[PDB]
Amino acid sequence: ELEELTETHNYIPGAKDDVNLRGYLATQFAWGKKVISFYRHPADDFKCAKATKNMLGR
Amino acid sequence: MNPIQKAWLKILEPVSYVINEKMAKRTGIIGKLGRFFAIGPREYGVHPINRMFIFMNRKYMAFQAVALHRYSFVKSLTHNGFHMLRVFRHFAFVLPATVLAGLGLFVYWGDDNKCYSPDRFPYLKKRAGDMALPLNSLNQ
Amino acid sequence: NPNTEENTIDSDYLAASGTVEAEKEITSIDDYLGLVFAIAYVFGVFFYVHGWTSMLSHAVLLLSCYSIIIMFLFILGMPTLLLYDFGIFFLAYLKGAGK
Amino acid sequence: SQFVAFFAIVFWLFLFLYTFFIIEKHEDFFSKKREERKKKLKELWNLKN
Amino acid sequence: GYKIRNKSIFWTRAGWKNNWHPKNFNAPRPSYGEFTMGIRCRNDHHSFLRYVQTYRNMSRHCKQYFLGDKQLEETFILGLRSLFLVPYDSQCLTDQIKHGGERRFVDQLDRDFELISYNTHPYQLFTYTVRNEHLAWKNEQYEKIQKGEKTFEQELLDYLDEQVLAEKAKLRDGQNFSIERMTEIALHVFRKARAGKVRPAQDVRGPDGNVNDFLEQRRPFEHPNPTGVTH
Amino acid sequence: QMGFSSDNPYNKRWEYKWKHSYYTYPRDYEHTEVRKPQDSKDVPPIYFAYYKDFVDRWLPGMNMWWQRRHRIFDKFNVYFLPGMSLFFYQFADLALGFKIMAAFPLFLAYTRIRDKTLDPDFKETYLRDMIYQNPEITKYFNEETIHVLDYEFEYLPGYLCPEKFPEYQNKTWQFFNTDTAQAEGFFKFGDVESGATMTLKFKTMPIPGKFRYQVGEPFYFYDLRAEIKCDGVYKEVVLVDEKESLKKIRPFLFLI
Amino acid sequence: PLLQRFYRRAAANEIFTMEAFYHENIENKLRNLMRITKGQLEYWDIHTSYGEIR
Amino acid sequence: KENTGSMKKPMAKAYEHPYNSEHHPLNFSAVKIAETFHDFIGPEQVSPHYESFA
Amino acid sequence: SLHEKMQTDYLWVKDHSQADSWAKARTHGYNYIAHTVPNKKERYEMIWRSMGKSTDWELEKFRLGKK
Amino acid sequence: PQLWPNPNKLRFADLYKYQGVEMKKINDSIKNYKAAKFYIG
Amino acid sequence: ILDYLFLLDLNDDLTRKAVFEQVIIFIFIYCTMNFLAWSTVVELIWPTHFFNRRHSSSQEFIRFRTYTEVLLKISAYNDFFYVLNNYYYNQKLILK
Amino acid sequence: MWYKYFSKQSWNLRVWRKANLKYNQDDFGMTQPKYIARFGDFRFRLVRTEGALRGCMFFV
Amino acid sequence: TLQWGSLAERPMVDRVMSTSTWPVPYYQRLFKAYPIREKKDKMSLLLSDIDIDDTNWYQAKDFLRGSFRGRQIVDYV
Amino acid sequence: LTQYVEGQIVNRNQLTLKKQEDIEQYVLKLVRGYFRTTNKQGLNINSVLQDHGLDEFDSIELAMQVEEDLGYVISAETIPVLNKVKHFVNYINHVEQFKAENGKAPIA
Ligand SMILES: CCCCCCCCCCCCCCCCCC(=O)OC[C@H](COP(=O)([O-])OCC(O)COP(=O)([O-])OC[C@@H](COC(=O)CCCCCCCCCCCCCCCCC)OC(=O)CCCCCCCCCCCCCCCCC)OC(=O)CCCCCCCCCCCCCCCCC
Ligand SMILES: CCCCCCCCCCCCCCCCCC(=O)OC[C@H](COP(=O)([O-])OCC(O)COP(=O)([O-])OC[C@@H](COC(=O)CCCCCCCCCCCCCCCCC)OC(=O)CCCCCCCCCCCCCCCCC)OC(=O)CCCCCCCCCCCCCCCCC
Ligand SMILES: CCCCCCCCCCCCCCCCCC(=O)OC[C@H](COP(=O)([O-])OCC(O)COP(=O)([O-])OC[C@@H](COC(=O)CCCCCCCCCCCCCCCCC)OC(=O)CCCCCCCCCCCCCCCCC)OC(=O)CCCCCCCCCCCCCCCCC
Ligand SMILES: CCCCCCCCCCCCCCCCCC(=O)OC[C@H](COP(=O)([O-])OCC(O)COP(=O)([O-])OC[C@@H](COC(=O)CCCCCCCCCCCCCCCCC)OC(=O)CCCCCCCCCCCCCCCCC)OC(=O)CCCCCCCCCCCCCCCCC
Ligand SMILES: CCCCCCCCCCCCCCCCCC(=O)OC[C@H](COP(=O)([O-])OCC[N+](C)(C)C)OC(=O)CCCCCCCCCCCCCCCCC
Ligand SMILES: CCCCCCCCCCCCCCCCCC(=O)OC[C@H](COP(=O)([O-])OCC[N+](C)(C)C)OC(=O)CCCCCCCCCCCCCCCCC
Ligand SMILES: COC1=C(OC)C(=O)C(C/C=C(\C)CC/C=C(\C)CC/C=C(\C)CC/C=C(\C)CC/C=C(\C)CC/C=C(/C)CC/C=C(\C)CCC=C(C)C)=C(C)C1=O
Ligand SMILES: Nc1ncnc2c1ncn2[C@@H]1O[C@H](COP(=O)(O)OP(=O)(O)OP(=O)(O)O)[C@@H](O)[C@H]1O
Ligand SMILES: [Mg+2]
Repeated sequence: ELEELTETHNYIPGAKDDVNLRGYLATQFAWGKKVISFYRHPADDFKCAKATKNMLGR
Repeated sequence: MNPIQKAWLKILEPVSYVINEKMAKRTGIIGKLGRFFAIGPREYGVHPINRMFIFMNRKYMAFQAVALHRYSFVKSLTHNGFHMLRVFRHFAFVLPATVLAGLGLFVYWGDDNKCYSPDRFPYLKKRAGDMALPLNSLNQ
Repeated sequence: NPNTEENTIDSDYLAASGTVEAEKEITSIDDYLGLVFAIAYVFGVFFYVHGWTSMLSHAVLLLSCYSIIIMFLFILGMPTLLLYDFGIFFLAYLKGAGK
Repeated sequence: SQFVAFFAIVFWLFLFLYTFFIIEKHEDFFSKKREERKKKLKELWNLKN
Repeated sequence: GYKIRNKSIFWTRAGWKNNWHPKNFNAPRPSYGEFTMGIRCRNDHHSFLRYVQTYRNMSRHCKQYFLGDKQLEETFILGLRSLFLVPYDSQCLTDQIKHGGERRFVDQLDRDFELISYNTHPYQLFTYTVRNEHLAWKNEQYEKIQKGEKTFEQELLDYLDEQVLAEKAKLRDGQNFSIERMTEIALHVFRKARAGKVRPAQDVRGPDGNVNDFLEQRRPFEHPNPTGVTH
Repeated sequence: QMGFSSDNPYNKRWEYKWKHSYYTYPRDYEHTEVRKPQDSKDVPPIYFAYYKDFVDRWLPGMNMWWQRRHRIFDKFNVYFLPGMSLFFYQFADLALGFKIMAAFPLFLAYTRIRDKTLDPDFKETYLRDMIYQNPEITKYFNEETIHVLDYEFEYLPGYLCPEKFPEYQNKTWQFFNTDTAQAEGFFKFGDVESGATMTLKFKTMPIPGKFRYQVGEPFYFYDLRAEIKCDGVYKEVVLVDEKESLKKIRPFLFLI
Repeated sequence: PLLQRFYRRAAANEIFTMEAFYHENIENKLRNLMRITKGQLEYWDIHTSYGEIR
Repeated sequence: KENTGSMKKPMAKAYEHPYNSEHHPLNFSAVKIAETFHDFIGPEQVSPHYESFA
Repeated sequence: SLHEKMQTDYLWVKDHSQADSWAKARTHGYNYIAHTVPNKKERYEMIWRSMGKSTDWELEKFRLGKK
Repeated sequence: PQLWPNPNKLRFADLYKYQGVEMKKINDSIKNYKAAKFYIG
Repeated sequence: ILDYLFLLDLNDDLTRKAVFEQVIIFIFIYCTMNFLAWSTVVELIWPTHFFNRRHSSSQEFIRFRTYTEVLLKISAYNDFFYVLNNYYYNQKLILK
Repeated sequence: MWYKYFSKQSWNLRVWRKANLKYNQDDFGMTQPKYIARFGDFRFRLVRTEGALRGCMFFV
Repeated sequence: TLQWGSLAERPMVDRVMSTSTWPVPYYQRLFKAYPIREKKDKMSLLLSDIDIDDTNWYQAKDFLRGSFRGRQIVDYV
Repeated sequence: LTQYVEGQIVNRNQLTLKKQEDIEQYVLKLVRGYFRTTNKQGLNINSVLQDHGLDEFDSIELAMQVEEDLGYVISAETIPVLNKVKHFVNYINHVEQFKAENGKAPIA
């Protein structure tokens, strides 16, 4: 399984683990306490952009 | 054990018979001397340099796979495959180019391997016996 | 042992703390993680991170002098590619509708 | 202070103004499968796993 | 044994144990048609069929190297489903993921098939190795049965059936031969049998606190110089 | 007809729509049956990833432009923009302003060629919502039991009959367009429950909506006909008739 | 204080304990799975006596 | 009836990958690097003495 | 019940009258740590236990509070 | 079991044909050297 | 034969720019620096994976079997496991 | 059955050529003024959108 | 305590012996030696606390089909 | 046109049903052969595959086997509607009638 994470470039620790317990132990005192989202790939980018009647897409 | 050790055995086959059978058990000092220079499997015969290469080769290769396995900058231009907004797509081929440049790490090591050294000042010092010379020696 | 060796402890949790920030939704962490390494030798001079590079050249700050240029060019291109991504409507994404 | 303001503006704020994420979705077939998949495992849950 | 004492271990700024929508400043916001001129988005409604076709390819492309092993195709199928049922049974609310979990998992599975098309996925190589180790042991049994010889596995089954008769032949006060008694009889035979084998030391410490490795040779010194090969 | 098509046998009408997350292209095209290890080629040749991107991304993209080349041969793309590019190319060495005005009409031509050569994609979700609202269709077809047997949808060539569509007899509009922007096709459907089959023939044209300059719907079904066929019953449904739809709305006549 | 590096020690020192108690923690999880399994095997012990009861 | 049991001939072998070996594994992980790392630094230099060298 | 009974009891958890005037250690031991002693791991456990009693084993209060 | 080689109680001919795990690694490396003849050539 | 092959010259590079001899030094350092950074990131996912796969399970939830756990159970069982199953079967399902 | 899982909440926009057709160009922007003459009307008639016009005039 | 002695004798305070033997070797073992990467006949320890699933009945048939009475049970079920 | 069967290469055979009765007998034999199917004798023309221990992913393996036996090329848009034995039967007829009238195979 470790080779599968490496060959798919899923090198974000605990992304494919449903309960990233190791991620909670490291963030017990972190600023913006958060754990990685499930199955997050370091290459995916879901960013969007729109143009409105106002500026800055507002 | 490796082939080079086996080659020594066929050459030292008669020598082993003299030390291990005759000297290693005759008596007294001839025994201590024959049992000390015994011939057989090498105790602590591992070669750390061989292993050092195997480790660094494997560790550096795992880095090549990461640096070389990148999404294409060309395919992201059409906004039709897997990439709409990639504001750092122009960084895709930096690490690959950096790894391919690593093939010249040892080919071009030191100043002498990057130019014609006889036209450089350090060459004069080596031919003068590694001796300090005035900086304008190449002109006079 | 990753639980007794403080060397792998520091590096492991540090990297996890760096990659977890992909949830901030800046951009592909797989793309800009390499620039972070270069930017670290620009501002890491304050912490002497360039120490191990003192024998690698005749200039101790060589890697820091190149990284600041790299940091400038690729940061200068981030807005340019963003407009290329908007398309011909890119002016509406900035200012909006005309008057 | 200037170190934070540099990255907090060039990347964090700059992208918050000119980029966004949509709230509307185009496909929601995971929601309905988890319900059906949970009914297939109703008995195993009854055993308290 | 040991339990996590921190009650806030699973707390996040988004809620308890939230790994589907972490809290970030640039949050999703709605779009209004009457005010929207143009938009650049990659989301679509093609993930459902890509999830279907991806399963068919990963299955059909891995079966190329099973050599018609029906038992392997069925075992592999059970393993392939376990990889596709992750979003249907996970604690993570895959339907509430930030920007669409459906598109996320599909794109992740596609990267796996890419490796499968080249026959380089670790699960493939793991499957070939695991199967070859299994068939070698099944062929060793077949060759021993064709020779009329008894397998090591049958000698235990026969040695265990008689040990049960000896136990129930004396258990007349009671007559409930539980599964627990049947179990500890077999374990007593396995430990004795396993100890008989010349196996490498697995446990760090043997009966004494000392380690069972070749390095745990301390004083006193009683070994002479090493001897050479004999002719 | 589908313009973007590779040697891949599955999902023809979705090949241009589906955006795969592959880093490179798979070793072999999607298998239609279980094959043998020797049927494929291990360790593909060198420069294989570059070869696939040419025969799976470039070539089918050029075959699309060649299939629909009759829609870009207009006087605006052929004579005006190139001639405007040459007038400023003679002065490109005088200043930078001439290089821009010489390349702009070429980037503009590419954009029109790009947009005009794409396969005509209508809002299929509006279509299925329309037929599933009709009781005569829902009597034999349901989304959970319907399957597609064939699909054809392509632009109509040249100008149409100048009595049903007198709009296209405009010398100013012809200067920008050589085609009509209308499309005609059909849909072969089947229902695995009732065993019914139907051919959903339809014609489309761009129309204006609610605004002055912008198009409302580039593919508006002004004729939508369904010839339903079942075990022993043949029905003909008319969801949208052209004789009554063309009296209310007219095409849009795209420019540029 | 800048206790970032300390937070990394406390978690590693806590995981060091969870690993030392792996056998006990897992053994307790099975004590409940074995309870479920033993409960389902009670249906077979009842049927094996029906022939004698009859 | 059970004593009459026989066995079927199983398959001779599975697929053998021509580009994967134990010493040159095709895919990468920190497990093989650890194996090569400890081969390099060698086994734990256990002192058999009663007192430390220094 | 007896566990919660004593937790709520004021007498069982009550600082002595002079407790305010006494010298109070305002650290849990995370400022200066012994890194190379054989009881290193045992020291960390007492720091972790002291931090938990201050927050009723809800360390979110520590993350939000001042260090 | 007891016929396993011992570096002390070893024969000369046996050491010459030992072929242990060390050689097993080398034989895997040799398989790559041979397969690279066309690429290097 | 073309003049493009002149780029292979380093004996007389001091006549045109004398820049190649200095830039590759940085490139060799940049590769070394990234080798240490990336190798640490990609390698150090194993401690998290090793821990979570062995301690993240809880009794109030169902642990679902993975691909590897399927192959190991069906195609990597040992002799004692084969014996124990048939030992239970013959005694309870056959011999009661 | 892909239409079964299609969410109709995506009909808020009608995207075509990277533009939403449900944009009230008659009330907002350069196209809102109805007092435009022959040239300004023929200009928008070609591009149909102020966003594409402004983008091209940016380089011109 | 925090005052254990000189730096040279620091590795002395680590050994804890389970027997009354004197003198005592000072070295305290850190890890278990693993010279040969041997494939363990031991079964994997991941198969620890996995709830009932499809793999349980698929393996039961494989083991039942190894007996005459089991082949009847499977076919009828 | 050959496949490995238990390590041995075997020539594959294609079927031509062209009859309603032969289709029902084929599908039943197909579903009963699938190792996940329950109550194989309780299977009939009006049997829901979900009622026999089959899910959406098992309907794919069945379609994958139809392409092996009949030579069909089934698109992913058609598989998720095959949830009953009656569905496999009617789809096969629609494919045979389409090839008899249009002279070509359905769109894949
Ligand atoms: C020293 C120099 C320093 C400067 C450095 C700058 C470097 C910049 C690098 C950036 C990258 C540039 C590369 C561009 C790639 C373009 C590729 C492409 O062609 O794709 C098309 C693509 C458009 O596609 P799309 O938007 O995705 O979708 C289109 C819709 O579908 C379309 O919908 P529609 O069909 O409804 O629209 C209708 C039509 C409407 O069009 C119109 O508006 C019409 C205009 C009027 C035409 C004339 C009408 C005449 C009428 C005559 C009537 C005759 C009547 C006759 C009657 C007949 C009588 C019988 O619109 C179009 O089709 C045209 C859109 C495309 C125009 C592209 C223009 C590109 C010009 C670039 C020129 C210079 C390039 C130099 C490169 C050099 C590289 C070495 O073009 C773009 O996206 C343009 C984006 C570029 C933005 C770049 C901004 C970067 C910043 C630059 C300035 C920064 C200044 C600050 C400097 C600070 C220091 C750093
Ligand atoms: C949103 C970003 C804000 C950016 C602000 C810009 C920077 C301001 C610099 C001010 C200097 C002090 C900085 C204190 C923060 C230190 C945080 C830190 O270093 O990270 C530890 C932190 C974890 O370590 P920690 O020990 O658990 O953190 C808690 C603290 O240790 C201790 O925990 P705590 O609970 O006790 O304290 C909580 C923390 C909360 O901080 C905040 O929430 C930020 C709020 C906005 C800024 C407020 C302070 C601004 C400075 C005011 C200066 C007043 C000068 C008045 C001069 C009067 C005389 C003329 O600090 C404060 O509460 C600040 C209150 C200040 C009260 C001042 C009292 C009167 C003093 C008057 C004497 C004047 C002497 C001046 C001499 C010069 C300074 C020494 O690492 C992270 O969390 C990573 C995430 C980083 C967050 C975003 C970046 C923020 C910048 C941090 C440095 C860059 C981090 C990445 C480095 C990458 C390396 C691989
Ligand atoms: C023409 C004639 C010339 C040739 C003549 C031929 C003979 C030449 C001499 C050859 C000697 C070979 C045999 C002795 C070698 C080992 C000696 C030794 O102390 O190691 C025992 C010691 C432990 O032995 P143990 O008593 O059995 O305790 C076992 C426990 O596991 C230990 O762990 P624990 O925590 O449980 O117990 C505490 C631990 C406490 O010790 C430690 O845990 C770490 C000690 C610090 C290590 C050094 C860190 C330096 C960072 C790198 C910077 C320099 C790199 C060198 C190259 C720089 C560029 C030139 O060890 C101790 O028990 C007490 C430590 C005794 C002092 C340690 C420092 C010795 C100097 C090592 C660095 C020498 C290079 C710098 C000197 C100046 C260069 C001009 O092991 C080490 O110290 C390892 C460090 C590396 C040692 C070899 C380094 C090369 C040879 C050093 C000779 C030392 C004298 C010359 C330098 C002194 C200048 C002030
Ligand atoms: C001098 C140096 C020259 C150097 C030349 C260098 C070489 C140049 C060659 C290249 C030329 C550039 C290429 C341009 C084309 C490129 C494409 C393009 O950009 O689009 C066209 C572009 C479109 O313009 P637009 O701004 O987008 O249109 C605005 C609205 O959209 C339009 O809205 P609308 O269409 O709905 O209606 C418009 C109009 C309605 O208009 C109409 O309806 C009239 C239509 C009449 C049509 C005529 C038909 C003729 C047919 C031919 C004749 C019949 C055939 C007979 C044949 C006979 C054969 C012999 O309604 C109005 O009421 C407009 C507001 C009232 C006028 C405001 C004027 C402000 C001027 C302020 C300065 C005042 C100076 C006065 C004193 C001057 C004394 C020298 O054209 C221009 O940009 C024109 C140039 C604008 C530059 C203004 C900056 C300069 C300020 C003025 C000069 C101030 C004086 C400075 C020095 C004074 C020294 C004494
Ligand atoms: C050591 C050698 C190598 C070093 C390499 C560098 C390692 C860096 C280590 C990781 C640093 C991560 C910093 C993330 C800070 C996020 C904190 C947070 O979540 O906010 C919570 C905060 C606070 O909430 P909180 O609950 O998390 O914390 C509360 C804090 N107290 C206790 C004090 C109250 O709230 C917010 O959401 C505000 C968000 C503001 C974000 C501003 C930071 C933007 C900078 C990041 C973008 C940089 C991109 C650079 C890309 C460059 C590419 C070329
Ligand atoms: C006069 C001197 C010539 C000057 C040099 C000019 C070089 C021209 C060729 C190199 C540049 C090609 C454009 C690259 C950028 C586009 C990338 C791309 O391929 O995307 C494809 C895209 C593919 O679409 P896509 O990339 O968005 O993805 C589709 C959807 N998915 C991802 C799901 C599959 O299609 C096109 O862009 C349309 C075709 C592009 C046409 C390019 C020009 C080809 C010219 C052929 C010349 C033929 C005659 C002369 C040669 C005769 C041969 C004997
Ligand atoms: C291609 O991609 C890449 C890798 O692959 C993944 C890498 O691993 C790596 C990492 C590289 C490494 C870890 C290797 C690093 C090696 C370095 C730094 C230099 C090593 C130096 C030595 C080992 C010392 C050698 C000393 C000498 C050669 C001097 C004395 C001469 C000797 C010993 C040989 C005698 C000379 C001769 C010409 C005769 C040759 C003799 C033979 C060929 C006999 C061979 C005999 C047999 C039995 C094979 C990189 C950079 C890379 O780019
Ligand atoms: N409501 C929306 N919000 C944000 N982005 C959208 C929305 N609708 C569409 N988009 C984007 O516009 C693109 C084109 O939309 P379009 O309707 O033509 O796709 P489609 O697959 O042809 O739909 P259909 O199957 O109904 O024909 C889409 O791929 C999407 O990225
Ligand atoms: Mg469409």
